Amino acid sequence: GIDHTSKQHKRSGHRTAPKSDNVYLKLLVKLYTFLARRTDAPFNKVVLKALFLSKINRPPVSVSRIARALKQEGAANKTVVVVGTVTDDARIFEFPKTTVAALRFTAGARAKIVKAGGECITLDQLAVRAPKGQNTLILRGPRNSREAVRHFGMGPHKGKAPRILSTGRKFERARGRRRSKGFKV
Amino acid sequence: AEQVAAERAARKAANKEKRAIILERNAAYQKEYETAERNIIQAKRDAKAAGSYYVEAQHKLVFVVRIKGINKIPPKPRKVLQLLRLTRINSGTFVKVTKATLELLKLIEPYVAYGYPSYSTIRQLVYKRGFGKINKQRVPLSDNAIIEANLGKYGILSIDDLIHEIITVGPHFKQANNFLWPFKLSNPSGGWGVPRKFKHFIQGGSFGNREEFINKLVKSMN
Amino acid sequence: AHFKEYQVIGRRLPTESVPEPKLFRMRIFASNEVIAKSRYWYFLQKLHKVKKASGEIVSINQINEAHPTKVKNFGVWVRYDSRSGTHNMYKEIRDVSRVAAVETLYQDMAARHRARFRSIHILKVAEIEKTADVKRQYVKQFLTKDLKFPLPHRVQKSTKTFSYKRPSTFY
Amino acid sequence: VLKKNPLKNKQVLLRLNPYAKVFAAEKLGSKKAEKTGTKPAAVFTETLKHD
Amino acid sequence: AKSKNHTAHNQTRKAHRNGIKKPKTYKYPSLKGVDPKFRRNHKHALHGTAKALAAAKK
Amino acid sequence: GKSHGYRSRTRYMFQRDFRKHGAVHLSTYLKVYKVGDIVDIKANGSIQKGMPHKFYQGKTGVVYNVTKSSVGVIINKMVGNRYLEKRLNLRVEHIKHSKCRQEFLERVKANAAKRAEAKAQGVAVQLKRQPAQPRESRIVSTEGNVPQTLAPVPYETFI
RNA sequence: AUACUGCCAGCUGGGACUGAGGACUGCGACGUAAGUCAAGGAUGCUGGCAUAAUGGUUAUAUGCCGCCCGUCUUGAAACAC
RNA sequence: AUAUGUAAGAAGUCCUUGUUACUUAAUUGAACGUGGACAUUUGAAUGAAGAGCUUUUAGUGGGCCAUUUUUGGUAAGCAG
RNA sequence: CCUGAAAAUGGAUGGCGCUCAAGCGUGUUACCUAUACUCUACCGUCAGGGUUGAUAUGAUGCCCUGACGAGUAGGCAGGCG
Repeated sequence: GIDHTSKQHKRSGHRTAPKSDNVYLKLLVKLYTFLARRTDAPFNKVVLKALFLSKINRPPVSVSRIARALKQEGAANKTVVVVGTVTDDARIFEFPKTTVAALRFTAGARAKIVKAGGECITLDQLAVRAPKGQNTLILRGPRNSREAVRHFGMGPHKGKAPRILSTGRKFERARGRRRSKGFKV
Repeated sequence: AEQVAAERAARKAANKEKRAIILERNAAYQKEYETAERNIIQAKRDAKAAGSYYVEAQHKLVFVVRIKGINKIPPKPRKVLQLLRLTRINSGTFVKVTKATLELLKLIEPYVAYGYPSYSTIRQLVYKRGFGKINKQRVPLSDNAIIEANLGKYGILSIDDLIHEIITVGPHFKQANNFLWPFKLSNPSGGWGVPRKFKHFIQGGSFGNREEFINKLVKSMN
Repeated sequence: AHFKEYQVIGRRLPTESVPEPKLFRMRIFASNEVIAKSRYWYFLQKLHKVKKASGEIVSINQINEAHPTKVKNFGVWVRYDSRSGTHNMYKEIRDVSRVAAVETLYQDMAARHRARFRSIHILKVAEIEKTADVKRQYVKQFLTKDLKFPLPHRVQKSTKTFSYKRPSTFY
Repeated sequence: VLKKNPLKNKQVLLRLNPYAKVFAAEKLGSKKAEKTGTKPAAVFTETLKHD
Repeated sequence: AKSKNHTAHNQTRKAHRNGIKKPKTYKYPSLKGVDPKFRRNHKHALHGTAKALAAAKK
Repeated sequence: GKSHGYRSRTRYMFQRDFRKHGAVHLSTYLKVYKVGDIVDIKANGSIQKGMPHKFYQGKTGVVYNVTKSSVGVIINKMVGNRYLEKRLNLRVEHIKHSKCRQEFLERVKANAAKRAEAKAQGVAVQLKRQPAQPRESRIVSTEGNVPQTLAPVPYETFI
């Protein structure tokens, strides 16, 4: 017998081998496992694990988010890299000439980028141009702003968006939610 | 890239140089070992000559071996056995003797036998059952390169360099001792010498501090 | 194991105000050195304000019997705990050594009074080779001039399970 | 593939310890020492032999 | 039928399975619960330092 | 029925002291507490306002708020399987500065001072504390200290 | 100059179980110079038998061990269902 | 005695304020700062088997027995 | 050691039997054997890694290393029909 200090036969807890059955995603994985093993570039390691991520863990990146990213000083000519969808933002009126590498582009997002004179490349094209991830800037979308997460941690005095169908007066705005009816949370 | 003699010659020459200094260092350790034991003997003779009593230094190293199984152990000694890396019966580790570690030993006294190992048993422990913790893996020492690749930053280059850092508790004892995987000993070849293990050694049992008699117990377990 | 007579000299730890403490010594019969140093602290804890933590042992030595091949009369004074209380006795036994008489003494104490080693204190082991200092009749009978006795009914041990003649107990 | 224990397999012993050659050759396991008659004091034997 | 009333037996063991971790500490604790007079003044002092710093590194 | 009020089982805990009743000596009101100071909690039974709960007697915390007569103390309290952050509004009579905290700050200055002296010459000052070490070898002289031989005493009544 | 203790990288024997693993590498040892070696896991030689002989299956005998399953229950082989 | 809180530092330490509407008689302080001085010892030991974190959901919510402490009871294979 | 010492079917130091014991107290050894310990093989699990090499070897392929394995209620996974 052994006095075990930790749980035995414990799986890693991180993803490898993305859950997706998409062959082209798997093709990108096999390319980036090779890069993450033979290159020593930290960029290739994070791209490899980012390709395993589930859809909610790959929030969309709007071209607004990229334009702000390219406004970092020294970052104007960097290759913007996003593992996921690049979406189009109609709240901006100017887009620079940048290069964006992404898994997916929406029709407006791709049209916005090419009209400004830049490129809309995939991650296999980025690897040819940047095997070590040279001059790249990885863009991640907002992950804690989706609708599901605002119900996480719901409890007394937490302010976390009850799970509710109908919204309005007489839908959970009473006893327990105001001091004029009992108590407040 | 013809590569028949040029590359292998340099590597063998580098290996030969590492052997010469390992040989030089092992000769120095033997001289230091022999000097210390004689000097203790000479001091005892001199104190006897001048009508006085020579009190030997308190032993600086203990080897502790867990002699109890893993069932029915109260939480505090169970935590101490884990921090001493004794998670199996007959598992043994070296412990640098200090008040911080001595109080640890008194807590786990009913579950272990320990004492003061000599150079002979440490050499035999490391040679026979010596495994290094490398990448969280238990790899047999079996080669000077394996210690030099993991403890060379502390100047420990050979198996004897590792043994030296254990027998004479050195500045890098903690790194050298933790590098060693907990020793996995057998049951004693001739038995425990007592009918019942789970009394103190003083009471005719087996657990607790047997000062020098750990050498006989360990050598028969190793 | 075989009892060995150890001399144990210890002292209380040397503080600043009191360097060179009073250096108490005991002769204690023990199996080995570990039990020797243990038995020392047990008794020295009984006669002085000192325990193992607050003191040190300055010398541990074996005392050998002066002549291990001369038989002597040993006067042994002992205190021991029975189930009801404590008693001091003076026993005595023939032997060639101090140690083997003490081994004998613990065997007799266990046999006659069911006293385990835990219960027995050896107060004083004294040697005498002069008669009329011997008080016990179970020892005086071996001191008569020109002692000689048979060993009647000699039982001979058999190596094999069967033998082919009735045994003889002659001597 | 297979662990070989020194103190047996003298070859693996010499690989780990080049000094095993010299220790063996000079017989440092059985080495004599010079003698000088440093006599303990008479008080020391009186204390030991004290009744 | 009477049952068992209460025991803390097994409760310490349960609490140690994935247990007694200390609360995570942060730089910049929340200024809730501290004096509003200090809070109101702290807001003005922090504002001036940001303006003072911005002027220096213009 | 059972009784669990605020001050249940506080008979001796909140008892004042032997020959230490009455008015509190004023040095307790002269001590200054800043945010971040490590304080002990020992409830003074004479002062009934700003009193800690009996759970917090003997607990040591950190000041986070300083008010007219009181200090907010953060105390970690074990609730189930995790520690919860508790905030105590305690009057100054029920707290005192931790002495171990003040001792460590002196070590911080002593460590910096020792580093400054050693850096002038590089003598490996080794600021790090060490456990008590096993004793080195020593020689005990017997002159004037002849060993005195002891034996177990016989049993006797002494009644 | 010795029934004790310690050490020997001292010596000489007698038994047992195991032989995992590459189309080519490492660390070492041994003679002063064809290279060998017990050095990152068994080979060499010699028999008998190409068949139910070994072995698989099954029946019995023998040695030792083996309460009736499901369930409820703190607890079941239960004289609980 | 045992049990128990805290601390043993990089979010730490050493300058005439840099800010404020707080505070002070007062650049007095308080809090938070810019620049300066501190990787093999980063300020006890031992260990660390990867940290930290989130979501969601099953079963369970009759317990019982050693040692030790202990209550009611003569006691109990009793009750707590 | 004996008296004190009385319960109901026949009866239990487990049984036989044991009397310088095979009883009792103690000491010293030798010896026996667990699914425990040491070492080795094989299965699985988990972990950490290697591998874009020739006119043979899908890279969830091939391979290296270490540790671990009890399980009701229950969860999950890979499979069988």
